[PDB]
Amino acid sequence: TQNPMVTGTSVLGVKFDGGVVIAADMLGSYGSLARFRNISRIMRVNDSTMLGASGDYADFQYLKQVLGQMVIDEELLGDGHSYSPRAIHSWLTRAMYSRRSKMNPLWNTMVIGGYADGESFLGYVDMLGVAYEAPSLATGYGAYLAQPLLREVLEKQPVLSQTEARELVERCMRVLYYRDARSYNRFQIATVTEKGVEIEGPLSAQTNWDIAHM
Amino acid sequence: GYDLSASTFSPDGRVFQVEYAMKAVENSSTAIGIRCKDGVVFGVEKLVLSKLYEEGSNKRLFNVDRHVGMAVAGLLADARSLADIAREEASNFRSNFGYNIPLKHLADRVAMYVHAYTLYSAVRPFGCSFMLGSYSANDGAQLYMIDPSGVSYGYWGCAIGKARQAAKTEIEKLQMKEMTCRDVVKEVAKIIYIVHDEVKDKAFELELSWVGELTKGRHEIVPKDIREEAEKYAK
Amino acid sequence: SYDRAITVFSPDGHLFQVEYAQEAVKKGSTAVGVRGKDIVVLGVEKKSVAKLQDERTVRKICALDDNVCMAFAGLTADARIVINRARVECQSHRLTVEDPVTVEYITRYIASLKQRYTQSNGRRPFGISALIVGFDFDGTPRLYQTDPSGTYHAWKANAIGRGAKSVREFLEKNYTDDAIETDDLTIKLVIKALLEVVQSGGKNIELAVMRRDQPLKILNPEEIEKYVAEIE
Amino acid sequence: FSPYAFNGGTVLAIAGEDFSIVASDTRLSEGFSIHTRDSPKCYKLTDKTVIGCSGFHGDCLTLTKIIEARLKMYKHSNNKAMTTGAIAAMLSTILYSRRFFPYYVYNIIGGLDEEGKGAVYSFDPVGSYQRDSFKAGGSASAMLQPLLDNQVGFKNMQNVEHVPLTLDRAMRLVKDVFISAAERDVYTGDALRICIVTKEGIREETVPLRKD
Amino acid sequence: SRRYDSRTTIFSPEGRLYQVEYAMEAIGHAGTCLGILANDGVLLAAERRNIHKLLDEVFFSEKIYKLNEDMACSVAGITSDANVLTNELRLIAQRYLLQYQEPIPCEQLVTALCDIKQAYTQFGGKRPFGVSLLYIGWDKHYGFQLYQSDPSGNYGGWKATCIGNNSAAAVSMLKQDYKEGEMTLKSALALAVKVLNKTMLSAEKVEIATLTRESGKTVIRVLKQKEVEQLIKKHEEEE
Amino acid sequence: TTIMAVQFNGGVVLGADSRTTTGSYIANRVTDKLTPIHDHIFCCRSGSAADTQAVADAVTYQLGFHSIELNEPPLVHTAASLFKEMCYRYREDLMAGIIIAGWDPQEGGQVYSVPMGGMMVRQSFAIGGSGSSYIYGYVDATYREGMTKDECLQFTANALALAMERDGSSGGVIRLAAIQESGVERQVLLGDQIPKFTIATL
Amino acid sequence: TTTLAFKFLHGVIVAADSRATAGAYIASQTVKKVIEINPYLLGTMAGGAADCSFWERLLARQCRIYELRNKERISVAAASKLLANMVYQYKGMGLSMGTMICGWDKRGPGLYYVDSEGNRISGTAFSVGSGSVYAYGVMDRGYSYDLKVEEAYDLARRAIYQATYRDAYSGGAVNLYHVREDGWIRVSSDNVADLHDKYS
Amino acid sequence: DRGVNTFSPEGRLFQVEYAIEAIKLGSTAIGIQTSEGVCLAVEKRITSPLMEPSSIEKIVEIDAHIGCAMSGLIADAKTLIDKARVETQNHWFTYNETMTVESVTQAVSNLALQFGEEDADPGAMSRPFGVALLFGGVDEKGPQLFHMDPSGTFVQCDARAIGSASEGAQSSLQEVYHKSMTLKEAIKSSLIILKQVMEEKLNATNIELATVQPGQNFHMFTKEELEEVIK
Amino acid sequence: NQYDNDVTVWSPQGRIHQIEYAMEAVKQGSATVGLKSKTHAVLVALKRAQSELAAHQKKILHVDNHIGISIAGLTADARLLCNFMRQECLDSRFVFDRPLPVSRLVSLIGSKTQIPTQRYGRRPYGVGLLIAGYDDMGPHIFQTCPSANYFDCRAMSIGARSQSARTYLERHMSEFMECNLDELVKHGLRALRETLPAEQDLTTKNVSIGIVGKDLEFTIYDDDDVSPFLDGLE
Repeated sequence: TQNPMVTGTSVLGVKFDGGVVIAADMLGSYGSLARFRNISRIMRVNDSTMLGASGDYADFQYLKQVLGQMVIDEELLGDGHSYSPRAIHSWLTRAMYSRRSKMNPLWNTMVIGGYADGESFLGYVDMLGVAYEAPSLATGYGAYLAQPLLREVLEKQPVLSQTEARELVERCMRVLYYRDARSYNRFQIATVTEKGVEIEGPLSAQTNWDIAHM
Repeated sequence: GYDLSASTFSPDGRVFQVEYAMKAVENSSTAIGIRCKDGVVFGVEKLVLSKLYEEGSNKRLFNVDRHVGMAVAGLLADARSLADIAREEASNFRSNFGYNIPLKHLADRVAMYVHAYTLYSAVRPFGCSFMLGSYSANDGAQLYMIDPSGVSYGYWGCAIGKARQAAKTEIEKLQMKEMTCRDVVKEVAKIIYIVHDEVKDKAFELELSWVGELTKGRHEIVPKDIREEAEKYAK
Repeated sequence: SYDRAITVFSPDGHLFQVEYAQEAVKKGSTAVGVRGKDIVVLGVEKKSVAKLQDERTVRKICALDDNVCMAFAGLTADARIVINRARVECQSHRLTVEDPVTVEYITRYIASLKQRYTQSNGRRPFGISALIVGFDFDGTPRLYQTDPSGTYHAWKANAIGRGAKSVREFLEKNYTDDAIETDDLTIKLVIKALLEVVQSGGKNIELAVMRRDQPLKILNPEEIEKYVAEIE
Repeated sequence: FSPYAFNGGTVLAIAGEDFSIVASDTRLSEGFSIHTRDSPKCYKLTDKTVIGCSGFHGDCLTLTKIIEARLKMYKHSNNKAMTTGAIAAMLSTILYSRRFFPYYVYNIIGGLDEEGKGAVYSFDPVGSYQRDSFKAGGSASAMLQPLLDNQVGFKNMQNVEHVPLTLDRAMRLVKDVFISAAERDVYTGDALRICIVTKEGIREETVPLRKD
Repeated sequence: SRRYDSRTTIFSPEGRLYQVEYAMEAIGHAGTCLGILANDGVLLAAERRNIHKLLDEVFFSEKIYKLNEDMACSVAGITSDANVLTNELRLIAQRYLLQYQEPIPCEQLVTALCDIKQAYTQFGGKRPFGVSLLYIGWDKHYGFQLYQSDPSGNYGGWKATCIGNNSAAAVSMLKQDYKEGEMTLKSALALAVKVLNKTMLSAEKVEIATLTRESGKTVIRVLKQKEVEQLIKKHEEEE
Repeated sequence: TTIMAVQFNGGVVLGADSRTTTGSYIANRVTDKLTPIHDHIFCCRSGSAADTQAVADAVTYQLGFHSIELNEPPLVHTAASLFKEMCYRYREDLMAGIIIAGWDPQEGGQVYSVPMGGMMVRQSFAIGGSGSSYIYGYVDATYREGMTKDECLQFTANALALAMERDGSSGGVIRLAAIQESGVERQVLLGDQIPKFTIATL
Repeated sequence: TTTLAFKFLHGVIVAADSRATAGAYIASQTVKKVIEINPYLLGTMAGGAADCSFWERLLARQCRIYELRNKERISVAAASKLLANMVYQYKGMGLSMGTMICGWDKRGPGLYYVDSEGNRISGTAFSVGSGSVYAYGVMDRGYSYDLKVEEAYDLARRAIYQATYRDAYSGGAVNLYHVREDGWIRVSSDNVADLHDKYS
Repeated sequence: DRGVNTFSPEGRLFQVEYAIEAIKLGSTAIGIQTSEGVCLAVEKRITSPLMEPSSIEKIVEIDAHIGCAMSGLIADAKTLIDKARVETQNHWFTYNETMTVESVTQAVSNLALQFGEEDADPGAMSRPFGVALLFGGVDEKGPQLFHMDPSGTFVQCDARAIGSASEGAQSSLQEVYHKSMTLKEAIKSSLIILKQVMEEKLNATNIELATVQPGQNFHMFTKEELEEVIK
Repeated sequence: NQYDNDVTVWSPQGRIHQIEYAMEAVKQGSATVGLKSKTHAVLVALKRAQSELAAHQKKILHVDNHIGISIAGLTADARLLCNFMRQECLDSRFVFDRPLPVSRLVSLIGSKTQIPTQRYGRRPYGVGLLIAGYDDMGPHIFQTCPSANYFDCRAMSIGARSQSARTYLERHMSEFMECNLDELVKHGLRALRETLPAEQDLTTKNVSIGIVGKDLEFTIYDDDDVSPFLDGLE
């Protein structure tokens, strides 16, 4: 679309020892007003893949239904060949770029988290078709407020455990609530390991307002 | 020369080109479908025409959708193309209306697409019959069968192919209405073994598929254990 | 649209349609062509010599451009279509390239079209043979001949139509370097070849000429009657 | 809606007597933020051809995939691998195909020619290209070029031996100019990936640069 | 599809197009259409086939059609096919006048329609038009003219010509009665009456149109019942 | 324009205003913004009057043809899916915010909100139109779960009335509708029936 | 860019600079602004690097195909017309290319100027580029039709050298060509810095 | 009656088979590949003495390094020849290099079976080309001689003869041919064989000859050159 | 007679003569053998040279890095299908950045080859294919034909007089899974020898070999490279 209507904010994503964790608040904004407060911005592509999206929510639903039908078509053949996280990330990049070349982009910034063949995958795909992989991602306002914290922790501790990554992601959500005006205090947390995809929440962060008095 | 085209009626009001396509379905191996109290069971007597073929090659059972199964008989090339057509209808339906396509509507859509190839001389009628089976929590168990002309009816027990007239009799005996998918598997496995010709035909493999409450409304091939457990009881 | 293959191969490797199109050319009027030193002559035998017919509207010798002219044999309606296409191609060649087309260039284009109708769906081959004659920029007399199949050849003297076999034979033992010495012997040669096939030779023989750096001229009833008496 | 984005980056190419070097930084940025500090801009085409792409990363990825597919198609119909000169010629026509909605990429192809000599082809967004001894493209292209003209081509130098450029010496220069480019260009940093192309395959190196 | 196709546009063993040849046999049974060119005009004389007591007159002409300001034509053969061709002729003349802002020359109009008839005998897989036409008109290049086309797309200019039923006997009677260069409209009309009487005559059984020039203006008009009747009586005096 | 839909046990409760304005002039003061898609499926309309009328017409044509082929009562979610498809496909041209609401035997009373972009979200209650901005805080503090059919009718009328008094594009009369397994219960609240709220005076 | 071409009594003299510029930064100082269409045909480039390069290469392909079909070389008038018809289809689209088609055909030495605007004129002395105004002055002031071959080289060389001295977007080296009856020949390639010490 | 894409009971397309019978009526063309280059020769079959021998062209230059001799229906060959010429010119434009002899032949072999009535537009072949081709050029693998026929099947050969007397010429090529022949020896043997399967007394204007050496470009022997080889 | 001209004309026996007429082309072509192991898939074609001076025509083509094929029947048709196979393989690598599963590509060929057999005027592709690939499910051997039906086999052989090659494969199709590379390539060469007449034998001028394994990209062996595998047979 040319003008995004209902949009979601930043999406956090971090890789840990044996999986990837993705978090995103459940709020769809219409300008500066929080219209829909209970929508999911994270989806489960398949057993090893999960996707998070920020930006136009209507464009995310279209992509979610297209991707979903691709997985069903692939599972209908039953030939032992399933889409890997990198293949889903590749397909998305081509789809995002194709739409941007026709001057009718899908106003979305996606985060792809997966786990295949003992390797965790974390991909990023923006609306222009700019794609890359990293140990920790953050879209929208997360790049300026959450990325700095996530990067600082991955510089001393490149390999994190499930508990470390999960609690580090909750510290980022707390900061996002404090400084992002388009965010909500109710988020979801999806984790992908060898057992599959697990979507948790609706969770809340614990805020402190001791500075109001001082 | 009344039987050279599908857009030509014969003197006694018959479309011979459509009847010739049903003759090709009678040369195929027998495929049977049985709808029990909570699902449908498919069973084809896959004839292995070579020892060089891999166990599982030329399967006559497909997955048109997650909740829909398809047993075919006749031209494999034609049947595969019809399976693709059925996969599209089901896929398109979900994109448009937002939910799984009812089996009756899928049968209708595909049967009408099959009927379109029996009107002109520009094309030829499909030479393969197929059964569609699916299970839903609200819809229940459904089993349809579409022939070369485009006619599709609902069934309780069905058979198509070489010995479909002999396999039908051995299906009426069973009380599928009050039966169950787990018990029907063996019944269907035994029926396919009785009607299989061992004096004229060669060797064959048993293809079994089922959808129902036990598989949570999802169509899938009968597990090796169960498949071999029913294969021994039918022997 | 009609897309049925009209021209196809036969058991012994023959294109029947093309051979049937060549049979129509044999039933057509005879048209001879002679290439001289500084002159080109095109003679055609007017089969129908009706006195109530306007002779200017049934001419067989046309003009494709200022330096190229042509005669045909066979279906008259097909020839017109071909001639009009060749005329349009000549102006197209004068547009893109800043010079007149050569005699072989337009012969190659007419032959290319004929061949296309023998390998296309929903269309039969042209039933005519052309005798393209003209001059190039250097002033060289050219004489080409195309047929229904689409094959063209450059000749020195050629005849097409009903009495082409006879004329050709007669031309073979008459066309020399001394027989086309001037601009009158070449004209007497074309008239001689036409006179041994055309019934009541004389008033049933139209013939045009073309000299270097000169438009096309069509001898009339009197001019051609002097050449027919000269022979005797 | 703007379909372009400046992701920074800088590719460097150097041709030698029997080698070719294609180096670049690995930082990918947008606006004033850093996307990833590990994004090489060098792509191995054949076994003696390496391409460097800088500019709009979205176009860099697509162009890189198109080229790869074209190399496979050419090998299928001609039964042989594409030469550096042929790839440069083919790339020129690919860039001119989108003349009215061009790729925002600065390409540089560095490989070996048919005689085994180092060949470097610099490109322009719409397809204009030419063979050179050395070339620099990207955000720090105007910072490195002058130094190469001086240190490699000996421009503005009087009594100088004009000694042939060797692999060893070329390696030093590449690392040195990128170290200087990381101090002044804000788009260049993190790491430096060097791709050496000789007659014995392609070798890859990695040097750490400034992180800020 | 390839079994029902009758192949109308293909050559035959002897190099002749059968469909065209069969369409010319249909024109040989139609009403006689004759044309005679004079020094001060040109006329058309067609024998009316629509003869019945219950047949209304309604139209201004049944076989003669006005193409444009200076041209008229006479059709022969399939009347329904002639309706398609006459309408195309008028559209061709109107198109030429919208491009050059001048009347279209007689030969250019006939050539445009002959190119359409030629196209139906070469490709398309359709039957040809079974209609022969006779064109009479005046232009500033060749003055009075008389043309005649056929189903194959062939066409020629004549001084006097006849098409349709018994057109062979008329042509032979026209050669021994026509005077090249010395023919007047009045004398041309007399010749037409002597040709229609031989290949047959009442005044309701014929239709006569003349095309003359008056004050730098073409005038086409169909001779009236009385106008023709007198002509018929004057030929009886010489018989 | 102010539209609202709330759901309860039996089915749903739809309500809207009736003002159609062009700038500062009221073209129609008794407009019916509640359109019936099927027997138990209605839709509130907001945004562009010609856009929403064309979209509602198309959906109604498709849903009825689909319901005849299936030989079954259409699901509310299917009607929402058809609105969503059209509103997303032509999101650049159309300017419509549709609320779809109805009752079906498989899911009971459902309310689907389909806003301008073309997304589709199920809610327990929804509000749209230009006048919905003034009543966000009231429907948040006043709505409770477990409301009855009669309580939803009062709650909807109260909210629409509060919005009509503050919005210049809302006014007229209130048109309510109750959809259940039985059928539809349409009702209008004219002048004095419209819930009143005192104005702070000094 | 500065390209010039003039036809005297001994064929056509073609000279050009070698500077490419991307804004205010000098992209290159060794770019080839002369295209060898064939043994007897030359083409100059000015304006859009990618534009000139691409359409001149397309022109060369057409010329080669033309010679195979008619078994004869294309004339200078026909070649320039092909290039004029080619770029006329994208008129107003933004194409930027000013080229000089030179050669020797049946009508002797031919020099044509063709641009993206739609112009296609034949002449005896042309100059294209941003430094073309400066070249004109020097060229015209010393141009003669009876000029000797050596004198013609010095004139063309000097004309280009003076244009690079005044025009900021011109410089590098002067590449000179000479079109004759036997075909074109690469005369010389002198750097502008070396010409500066010779002319002073 | 049948369609143009009708298979026969054996397994061969009738149309293609009939087009192969039309290639056995044309004049004989001979191709010989050596290490010094490829040599092509072909009889002109002049019907009448009034016709100009130079007007007949059975050997054409596809490119500077590729030549081509044909046989069968000459009018059909022109359509294929032009495609080959454009193909090599496109290759040069896109890759700045010449096209190989094998690549050219393959590109021209793709049009062989591109015919059919139904499911096709106006500009489609109704039948197959009734002509055999002999491509002989010089690339990176040195001299090469490929042979293409009406079925779209192309191969590589050291010495191949096409035409009405190909059967007879083939035997003579197998007898007088080794893998060490010189270009001059190839030419001599070519004329000899061509001189035995002819009806007319092979002179300098009765035949055509062309060679493609690694050094020089495609060259067509002149009258004098042909007359000095006949000695 | 009246039921063997078009592909859209069902005969009274429930057969389509035209489709069976296209299967006769596959049997008129040169034999080709395709067998696999637990880690490798090979193809051995017997390039035939009609003329004594002509070069043996290629039988093994390249499709992708993990897929190779061996044609039999119509050459033009084989190039037609090969170009389509290459296209599909290139599409998968471009969009999903990964190799197209052999089974998926085979289904695509089946779909494309079926369309022609049901339309009026069109004809079936008269070529038999022997696809040899290696994906995530190990090595594969697929056999396609003119009737648009494809089979997954452990070992296959098509072409003229390939019944003897087929019969030989059945006798040794029990030690192929454990068979090593050279041993696996000897079995294919041995099976291909059966088709050939007693007089002539398998030289290096009439034998082509395509191999594809786990860490081995689809490679082809012409004349000089065929020696190594050849030398060792009895």
